[PDB]
Amino acid sequence: GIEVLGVRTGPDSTTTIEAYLNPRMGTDNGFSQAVTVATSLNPDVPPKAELPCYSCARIGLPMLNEDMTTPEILMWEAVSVKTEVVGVTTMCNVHSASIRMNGGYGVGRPIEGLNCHMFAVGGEPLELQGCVQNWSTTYPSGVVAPPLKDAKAQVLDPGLKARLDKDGAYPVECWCPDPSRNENTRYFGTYTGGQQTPPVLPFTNTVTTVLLDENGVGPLCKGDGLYLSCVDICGFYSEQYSQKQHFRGLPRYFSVSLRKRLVRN
Amino acid sequence: GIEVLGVRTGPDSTTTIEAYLNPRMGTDNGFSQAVTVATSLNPDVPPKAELPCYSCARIGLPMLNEDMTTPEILMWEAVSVKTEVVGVTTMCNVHSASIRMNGGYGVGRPIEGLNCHMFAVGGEPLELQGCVQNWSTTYPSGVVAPPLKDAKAQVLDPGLKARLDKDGAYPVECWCPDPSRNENTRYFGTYTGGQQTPPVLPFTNTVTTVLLDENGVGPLCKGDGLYLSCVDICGFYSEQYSQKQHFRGLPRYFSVSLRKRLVRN
Amino acid sequence: GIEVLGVRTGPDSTTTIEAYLNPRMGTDNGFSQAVTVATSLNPDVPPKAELPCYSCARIGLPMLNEDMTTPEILMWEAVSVKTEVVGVTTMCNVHSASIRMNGGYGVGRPIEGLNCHMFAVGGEPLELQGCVQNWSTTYPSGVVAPPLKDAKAQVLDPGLKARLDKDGAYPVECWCPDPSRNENTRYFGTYTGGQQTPPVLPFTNTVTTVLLDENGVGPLCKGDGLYLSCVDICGFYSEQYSQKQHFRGLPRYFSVSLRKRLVRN
Amino acid sequence: GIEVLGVRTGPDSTTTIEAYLNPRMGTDNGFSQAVTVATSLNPDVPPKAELPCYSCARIGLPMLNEDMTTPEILMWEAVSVKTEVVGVTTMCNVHSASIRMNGGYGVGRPIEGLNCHMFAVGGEPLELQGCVQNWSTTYPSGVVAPPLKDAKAQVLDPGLKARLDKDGAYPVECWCPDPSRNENTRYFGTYTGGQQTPPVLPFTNTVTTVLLDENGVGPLCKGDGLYLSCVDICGFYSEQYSQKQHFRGLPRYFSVSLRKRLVRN
Amino acid sequence: MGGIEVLGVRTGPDSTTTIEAYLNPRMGTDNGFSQAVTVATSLNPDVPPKAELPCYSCARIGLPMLNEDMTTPEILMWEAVSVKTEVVGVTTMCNVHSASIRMNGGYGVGRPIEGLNCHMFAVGGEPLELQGCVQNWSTTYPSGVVAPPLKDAKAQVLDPGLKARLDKDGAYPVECWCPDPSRNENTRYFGTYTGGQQTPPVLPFTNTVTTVLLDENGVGPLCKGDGLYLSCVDICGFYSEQYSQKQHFRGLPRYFSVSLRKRLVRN
Ligand SMILES: CO[C@]1(C(=O)O)C[C@H](O)[C@@H](NC(C)=O)[C@H]([C@H](O)[C@H](O)CO)O1
Ligand SMILES: CO[C@]1(C(=O)O)C[C@H](O)[C@@H](NC(C)=O)[C@H]([C@H](O)[C@H](O)CO)O1
Ligand SMILES: CO[C@]1(C(=O)O)C[C@H](O)[C@@H](NC(C)=O)[C@H]([C@H](O)[C@H](O)CO)O1
Ligand SMILES: CO[C@]1(C(=O)O)C[C@H](O)[C@@H](NC(C)=O)[C@H]([C@H](O)[C@H](O)CO)O1
Ligand SMILES: CO[C@]1(C(=O)O)C[C@H](O)[C@@H](NC(C)=O)[C@H]([C@H](O)[C@H](O)CO)O1
Repeated sequence: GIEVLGVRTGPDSTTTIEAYLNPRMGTDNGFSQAVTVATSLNPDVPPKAELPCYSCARIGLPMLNEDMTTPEILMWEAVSVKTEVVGVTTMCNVHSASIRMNGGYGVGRPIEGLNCHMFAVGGEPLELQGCVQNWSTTYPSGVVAPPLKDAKAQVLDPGLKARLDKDGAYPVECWCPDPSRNENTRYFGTYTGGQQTPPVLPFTNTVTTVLLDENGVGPLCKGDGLYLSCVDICGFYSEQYSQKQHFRGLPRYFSVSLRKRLVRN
Repeated sequence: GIEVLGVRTGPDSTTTIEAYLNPRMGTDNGFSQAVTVATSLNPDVPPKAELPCYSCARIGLPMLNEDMTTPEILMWEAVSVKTEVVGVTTMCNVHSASIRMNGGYGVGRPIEGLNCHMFAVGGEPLELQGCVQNWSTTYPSGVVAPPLKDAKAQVLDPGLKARLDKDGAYPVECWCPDPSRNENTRYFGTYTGGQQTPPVLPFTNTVTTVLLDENGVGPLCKGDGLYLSCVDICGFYSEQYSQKQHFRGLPRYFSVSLRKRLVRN
Repeated sequence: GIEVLGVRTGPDSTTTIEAYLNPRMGTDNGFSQAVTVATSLNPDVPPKAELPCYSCARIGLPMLNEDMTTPEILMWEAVSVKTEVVGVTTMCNVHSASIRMNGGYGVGRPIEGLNCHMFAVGGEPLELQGCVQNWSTTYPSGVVAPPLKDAKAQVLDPGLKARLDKDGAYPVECWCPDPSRNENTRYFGTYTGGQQTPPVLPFTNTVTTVLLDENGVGPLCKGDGLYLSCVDICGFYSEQYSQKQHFRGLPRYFSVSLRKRLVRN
Repeated sequence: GIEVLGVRTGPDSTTTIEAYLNPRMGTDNGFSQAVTVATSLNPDVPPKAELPCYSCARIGLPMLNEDMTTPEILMWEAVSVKTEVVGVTTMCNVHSASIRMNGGYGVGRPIEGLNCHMFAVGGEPLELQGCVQNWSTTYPSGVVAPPLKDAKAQVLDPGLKARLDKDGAYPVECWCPDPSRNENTRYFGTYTGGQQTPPVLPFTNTVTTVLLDENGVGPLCKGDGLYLSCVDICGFYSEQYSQKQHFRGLPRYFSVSLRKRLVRN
Repeated sequence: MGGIEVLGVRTGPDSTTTIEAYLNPRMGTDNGFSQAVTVATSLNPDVPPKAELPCYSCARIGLPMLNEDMTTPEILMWEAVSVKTEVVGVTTMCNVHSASIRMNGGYGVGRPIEGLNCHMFAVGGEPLELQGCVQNWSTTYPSGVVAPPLKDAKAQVLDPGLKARLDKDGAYPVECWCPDPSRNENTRYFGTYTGGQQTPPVLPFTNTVTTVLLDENGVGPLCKGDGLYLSCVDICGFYSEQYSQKQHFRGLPRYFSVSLRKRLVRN
């Protein structure tokens, strides 16, 4: 929809935005509540404190357009991002009361099992497609879940759409980034499943992701807002005694480089 | 057989087609019926509801040639595709009545085990080669299976050919893309086997596959039809109580970029 | 010692050869006989029907030379190959009488365990080096095995050489491609071992292997013969009842692009 | 803060610094003390001898500026590094009193399990962010640990910062490289978790890491000091009898190439 | 290179040569396998027999003599430009019939060779330089191998006093020596370790892959005294005996094809 013109250069034509997003694993400090499992598909009633959710934030950018009626206006364009999962080294902890290896004689199992890592940078909220494993699930009060009127919600029902517009409220397991939308967002996601799978987590300050599309255009920040989204499920913590499991998530740092872009109003 | 001439440029000379294909795991909503296993190679009678099939669709394109008598005509040429498995994040669900880890105390096993992912874009139906694990298998009414007259069907019998011309009817286990044909289709497949293997599933809107061949020519859409095919087996769901297993499949999104191509009539 | 001159261009100066090789796992239709294991290194008597062998074929090429006595002649030069393992999707079969997962309640184990994949394209037979795990093995009548006079056959004995000159007769376990020869053949092999290892098998029609050497020269077809070789061990099938194991192999398709090359006679 | 001008070339304008850092696994000679595991999150009292720490060193460089009053001065600029984990081949040891495979009949388990590898090269101390798995942990006397006033220390609390300014004193599990700082340091880290995970360790003298940023500027050595940091946890040693586990770390070699850089004083 | 002033490449007829060689593995006995490996019950005494210790393979290949007169202000050296190297006998590990521990509770085939893998090759103009490092400083290394002195526990990490040259085939145990990254200016070495208990070996075999040996300045190893030095180890995992369940290291031979050219240097 937007006719993109030339990059605007000169003093104060570029800025770097730094932010971090703390994980929303179901409680505030990096872990879900002990996860409970239904004995059948119905009733299946996951409590809110047991459901990892997407993290998201809108960063206000410097105001560009005193007059919004001119035939051309300026927009902040996200050119590149350096992003880092913070606290990776915490998973070298094998002393804090996990299930012990070597039949109880060795160290605690580290955080391990399914991993799901996603970050997104856009000029508007991340657009979501609803999809669930079990259409009979009762999602709790306090989360935004797709309506579940029939089993088509287990595959692609094009009626089930949302915008990631609240931090710690959209459960990861019932929403994915919508590939049919997000023209103005770049999202990067990986899932590695299995039971006791080793997490593989890099940490470096040397890797830049370019956000420019095929035509050399980055996300354009509507209303001078930059939208950051992520989830970083790093696996499960097993309690030594109960052997109950908790989702473990880690915070994510973002450094986004932006430039002014002229567009046709 | 088609003499390919120059690309036709100018207004309305390009179009993007967006489509999704819901998985055909043997029932309509992402899962096979509980899979049964023969005690011997004969009789071996897999029910239709237990056999994953290829997904396919023909998308009608804008009509190009009201007059088909000219010495040159136009065909839509598929240049590139962005494709995404939708609902990957549903496999972060460990509460919906799966077999529990840590001897029954931990979370449910996630969907895991053998993965088979394929997508194809072509200007005609995907061409298939018949090949089976067990030539004594009785395939059910309601699926298209190769004739099984002898054990050569377990390897390459060049008599066993078909076109993927019906959605949810050609079982994955008795047909593969025919590498000896498919001049006018690009197909991309991976199988990762094993028992409890971690699924590894990316989800991003930043990856484009170019469909042009060695000569810079993409699939040419015969009769103004674009043909999309896929399968996305993501592993097995284990029922907590029975411990019976179901194939789990996920829907696939396609965005195909096309341009008009002049050809000799 | 062939002096290679210019490529011959013009009408009929290029051709594509298409062929498939059915696997030789010890019986004709993709599986070994149930594999037996010696209780000691001597006697160790593997039956022929239990020993996977290399597949190979010589393709006769079109007549190139109206005269063989001229100071220059033409040879077919193999420039590139597209090759595909056929029937990969058969390994989505979990119903055909394999050992059942989840303590007998789940699906059959898929084909899994050690994988060995090799293809070769040359202008003469693949040259082999003899090497065995157990020099005391008695190889059966009907296979070509290296002489085993001492334990040096377990490492590199340069006296143990052969040419791959018969389909389904040279066991994989006692011959490998000779890196000290094969000047006029390109071979590409991978072994992935272990007990229950997931097979990882791509299937696409989009990947070309270039056969040109450092000097831009492909294999030159001596006697107008193109030589194709492969093995594709995809793992073991376990019988549900006996729990005996069979090698499973899959057929391989080749499409080789050739051009006429002038050489000094 | 530093205005960077041209590279200074000519005789003695470049130097190579070679150094090694011995690992700090909790005792001096490559192993932690046998690791103990709390039965609950509180009390959780890891002894110092059981906590791997970062290695670090400041290397004095040739003094550049006898006169520090000129409008321009020289700084050593770190351009590239070759770095190697030393003693990788020690992990071919299966005789030194580890838990024996094949039910006690086979060789000892090699060093295996979680791996955490990081190296950093900078012109000042590595900047650290505090983050822990368990905010209730009591860190011992003799290590530098972040204050733990609340559970925010399990995620990102921006109040928890430090500089890596003492060798063998900053525990890996409560500090990570701060991605919001370290403008004048390059750090490269990988974590591979799990219980018995195979360590994958290259050793070659052929691989160079370039330390130049986006603008062609390497770390600038403040006070003519080069700062090297690392950790190389290679997994756990299991005692044959007790089955107690010890962290195993290996030393790291650095070769850093530097050049003189003019900067505005 | 080191103290050598390197001048131009010498071209023309006979200015290049290819050296082909193979090195048979030294797993502790001569024919690809260690003796059944024994394990100490404690760190002291820990007495691995020589027949149970994999060692590095190495060879010096004599090259065509270049300088009958060694008094000229410039002389020629053979320069190693590239290598094609292959582990030979990879396909032997498709053997599941030769008396290994049987899978499926005794009903299936024998376990293939599997477990820890350690692969290294080196090409140089002088012997590979080694750094001493051990897992257990209390180990008693046997007569007939060259092991570093073990005076204290620093030998478990980096003790810069513990240095050697790989100057004898089948004598330097892999587990107490690694390539010295602080030396080997005139050698390129390439090593990988993949550990674990029953880990799948992943072994390519192709004749299409060339490793370039030129450094940052376009200079390959220079063959001092017209000698080319080849080193390797290829531990492919363990063989388990069906009855005893004792384990043996399995190693495979390595083939080298090294391309060399004449290089002018200042004498
Ligand atoms: C007793 O109440 C709860 C609980 O444990 O907190 C409530 C919770 O909503 C429910 N969870 C789900 C996913 O349905 C859980 C299971 O039914 C039960 O643990 C199975 O044993 O029961
Ligand atoms: C009871 O009838 C069925 C079933 O359960 O649905 C019919 C089904 O066609 C058949 N499946 C196959 C692949 O042959 C199955 C097995 O023979 C049986 O489960 C083995 O125990 O039996
Ligand atoms: C009964 O005769 C056979 C068999 O089973 O067919 C013959 C076969 O040559 C032999 N296989 C090998 C590799 O030696 C096998 C085993 O010795 C036996 O199964 C051990 O239990 O015995
Ligand atoms: C007996 O004293 C100690 C020990 O073993 O040295 C003290 C040590 O601080 C403590 N470690 C931790 C991480 O808390 C440990 C465990 O509480 C105990 O081993 C559980 O059985 O007990
Ligand atoms: C009987 O003498 C030996 C043996 O078995 O050959 C000598 C050998 O040097 C020694 N190996 C090591 C690594 O120390 C071994 C073990 O001490 C013993 O097997 C423990 O069970 O004992």
